Amino acid sequence: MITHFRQAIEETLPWLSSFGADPAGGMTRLLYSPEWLETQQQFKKRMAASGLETRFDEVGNLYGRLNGTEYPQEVVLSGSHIDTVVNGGNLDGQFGALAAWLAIDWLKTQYGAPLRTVEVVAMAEAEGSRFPYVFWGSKNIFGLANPDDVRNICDAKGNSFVDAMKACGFTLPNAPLTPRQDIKAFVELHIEQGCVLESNGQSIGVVNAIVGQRRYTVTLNGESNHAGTTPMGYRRDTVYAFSRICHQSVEKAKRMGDPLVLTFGKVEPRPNTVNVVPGKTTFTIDCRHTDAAVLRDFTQQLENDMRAICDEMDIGIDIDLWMDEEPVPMNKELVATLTELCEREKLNYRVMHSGAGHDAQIFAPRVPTCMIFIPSINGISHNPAERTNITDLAEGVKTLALMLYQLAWQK
Amino acid sequence: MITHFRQAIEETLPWLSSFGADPAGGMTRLLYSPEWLETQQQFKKRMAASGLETRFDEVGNLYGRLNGTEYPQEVVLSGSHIDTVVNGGNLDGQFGALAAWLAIDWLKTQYGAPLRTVEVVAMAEAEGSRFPYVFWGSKNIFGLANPDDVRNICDAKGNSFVDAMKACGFTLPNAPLTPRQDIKAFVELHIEQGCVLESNGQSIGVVNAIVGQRRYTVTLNGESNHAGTTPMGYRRDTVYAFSRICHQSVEKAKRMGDPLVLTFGKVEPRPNTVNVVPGKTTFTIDCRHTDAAVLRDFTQQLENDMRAICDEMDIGIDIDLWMDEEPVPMNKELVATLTELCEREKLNYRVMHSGAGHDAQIFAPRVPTCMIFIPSINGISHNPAERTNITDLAEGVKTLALMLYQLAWQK
Ligand SMILES: NC(=O)NC(NC(N)=O)C(=O)[O-]
Ligand SMILES: NC(=O)NC(NC(N)=O)C(=O)[O-]
Ligand SMILES: [Mn+2]
Ligand SMILES: [Mn+2]
Repeated sequence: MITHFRQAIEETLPWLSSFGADPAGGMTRLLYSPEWLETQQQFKKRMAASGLETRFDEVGNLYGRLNGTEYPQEVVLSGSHIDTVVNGGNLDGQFGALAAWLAIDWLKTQYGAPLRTVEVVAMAEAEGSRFPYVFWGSKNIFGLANPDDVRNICDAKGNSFVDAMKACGFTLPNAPLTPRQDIKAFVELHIEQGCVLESNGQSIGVVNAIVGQRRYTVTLNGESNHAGTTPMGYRRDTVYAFSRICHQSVEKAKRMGDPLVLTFGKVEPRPNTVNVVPGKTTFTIDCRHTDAAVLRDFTQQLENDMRAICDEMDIGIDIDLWMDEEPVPMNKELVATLTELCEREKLNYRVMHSGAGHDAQIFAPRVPTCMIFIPSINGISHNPAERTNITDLAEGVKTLALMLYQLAWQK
Repeated sequence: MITHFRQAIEETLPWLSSFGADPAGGMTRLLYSPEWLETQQQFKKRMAASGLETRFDEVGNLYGRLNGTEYPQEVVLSGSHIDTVVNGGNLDGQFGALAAWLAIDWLKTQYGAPLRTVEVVAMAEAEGSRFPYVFWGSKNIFGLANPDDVRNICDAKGNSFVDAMKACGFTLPNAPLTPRQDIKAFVELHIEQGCVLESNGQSIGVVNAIVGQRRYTVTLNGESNHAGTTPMGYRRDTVYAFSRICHQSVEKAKRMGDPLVLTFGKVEPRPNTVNVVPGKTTFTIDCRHTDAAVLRDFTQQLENDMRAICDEMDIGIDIDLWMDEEPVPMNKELVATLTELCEREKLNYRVMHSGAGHDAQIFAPRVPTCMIFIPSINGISHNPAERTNITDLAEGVKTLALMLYQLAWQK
């Protein structure tokens, strides 16, 4: 069975990874890009060929469905996001969608139709890496996505959300969607992304909680001027202002210690020229913690700090909080069932939280959910070198299969 | 004379400014761009039509020639650069080329052919705004440019110098050019760019020196990784490193005080995504001073500081000094002539240095050269709001005309 999944992964992973392969390294498959569309089209086609009933929903989440014999109205769901960051790896997101499909297909062949319906899902986006919105895919599954929040947003190159979506053959809905009521449980297999499993020698992570997370886009407005003729004390330099903000804030975060993390990942000065004092800089903030209050208090302090610096420098600031998620626990009963499985199968597991966000955190408050981690070598992710031992991946798909067996082929 | 020049400027300025007009603001006419080409062609056309014999040299420097009746082998040269920064104003560079033409045209119709030959020049580039090379135009006039230095460089978008240059109709020389020997004097009219003239209430700047200037491209290499799962202590974050460098260095520059200027105008993190610790940042440094030793000492200290910071952070650093120009004085005899001219005309002038770089600084060590400044309102330059009162502009052209009258219509 490990042998089967190994083979299946070796067969399909390289194939799936070709759609959105970036010449500059790794994967770049952003929400509603042509690469995004082609991935979902091809993936759909392969699931169909395997005998699954396939569909898009109104926003382009992809489903492969195998109907239940005794409770067709109850759905056990598994999968993950297909989107990536820029120059990402080929496991983050897509592996969990691929795995759910491989698990289901194998269960189908070994044990025939399930008692209750099982679905593979490949969700539209969870990376929040193209537009200033996150979890467009999963939020729509539960009608949590307000179309007003994306009707007026663009990517870095000025393409509107609405246009890109339409280019992929989807129409922005007029109002939030009807939330699904038929889901009994959701199970997301995913690479750990950090090195907790690898450094402690363990093979499977049983996730019991996911971190809280804020993302900001901040815009500094100063004055563009000549690099040579503008005396230093007359300047309104947005890159200098940005640097004080970044330097001071990272310093503060380092004093708070783990698990506070703080990242200034994207910086865009304008006009971005060697001999021009930059009169505008737009940058992002990503900040996370296991505790909601710590995350709130720390980030609010950061907002005050930024306003203080800017005010002192006579520079305009616009602070745009576009992701604000509470930490969420996984379902206790499902976490026990998973732990019990690991004990029974004699798996070398650990119980741990996720430092990454996942569609699972959107699911959790609405339907019973849990996550299975497998290791990430060197704790490298969002980097083309992201990789995992093939037997570890297979062990993950096996563990996923057994969980889905319990949940859908048993009453 | 003033009214003629006011009208001449009001006619030709919006015309010349239409080539390279950037919809997003101001002017964007970079070396060897389509806008660059059109500008040079259109200017060449109008000059020829006004009765000047025009040529391009091997690199796209544009000349408008009026031959001299008694010493045709002696050339009095005037003009400036036609390129711009990104979203620049419409006076920097082009106004002095425009003025030279307007002045020679007017002198020609009032006093006929000059004794010596006079030429307008519109030089290819002095902004160093597109490729990592500066003064490609004026350096080639004197055979100072090594073709090897540009053969393998590219713009930010990956366009090679050689391809851009070929696309414009010019062939990269196999070796350094033969310097012109026939130039007797160079006069460059130009806006001040700073606010010295405006704030002291004067109308004409008699430039006696130009600053030294260094430009670096610095490349930091760390490791891209996941914003959430990578603990702070395990990071090699290049934006954080950059920000430490920029913050500290600007602080030191302020401690040195005027005339030291230091600018970090361009920053390019990779992959530049909100939830990715950026594993690479490329940024520029622009640093200038009136004194060669101060500039050298400060920037070398900056080089040590950056190395120290990066060694401490385990981040690789590459430092590429691509412009290293000494400060240079204008010709004593010409400055005196220009000063004496201002005295006789009772122009409210002052003697000052230029904090900006100019083709005149490349000319100076080879031919007698001087510059004339006119005010810049609010000391705004390298910014679409770059403006100078029309009478000041007229007054500068007038001054240039008189200066050229003495140099060329007199023995
Ligand atoms: N599994 C992920 O990489 N998720 C990413 N996306 C969200 N929404 O968290 C991230 O940055 O952690
Ligand atoms: N007149 C200019 O703006 N020149 C520019 N160009 C050079 N080479 O200095 C600059 O940055 O100052
Ligand atoms: Mn990710
Ligand atoms: Mn300039």
